[PDB]
Amino acid sequence: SVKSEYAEAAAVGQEAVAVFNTMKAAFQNGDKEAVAQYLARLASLYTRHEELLNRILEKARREGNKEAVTLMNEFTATFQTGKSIFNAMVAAFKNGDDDSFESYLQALEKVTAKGETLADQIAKAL
Ligand SMILES: O=C1CNc2ccc(C(F)(F)F)cc2N1
Repeated sequence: SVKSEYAEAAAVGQEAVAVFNTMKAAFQNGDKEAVAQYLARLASLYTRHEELLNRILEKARREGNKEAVTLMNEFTATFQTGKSIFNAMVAAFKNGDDDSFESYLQALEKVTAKGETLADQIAKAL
């Protein structure tokens, strides 16, 4: 069902949170080779999460679940803010700019926190 598809999507989201927290630790420690691999893994996970969220949104639209669609539209908007900040972070890493990186890392933590509140509401709406 769409609800089981959302539980899959949530798990992928949690995998990215885990990898993000490991990547932060490696950045603080100065292990740039590790950070590079974690960023590549995060890009894959976020791509996968987005593909699942889009399928869920489209299914809720086809099902006429207006409340779920409202909440999912808000969430995919928040997701795009994440994506933009993540790209900026990846660029800052490529450029060697640790100041921007640290900033963007903090910014992504805020996006994720707000996203999870919406994420919790979507679960109850589907
Ligand atoms: O592509 C990305 C990159 N990072 C990210 C962090 C938080 C969120 C979230 F807040 F959960 F919506 C989404 C993303 N998507």
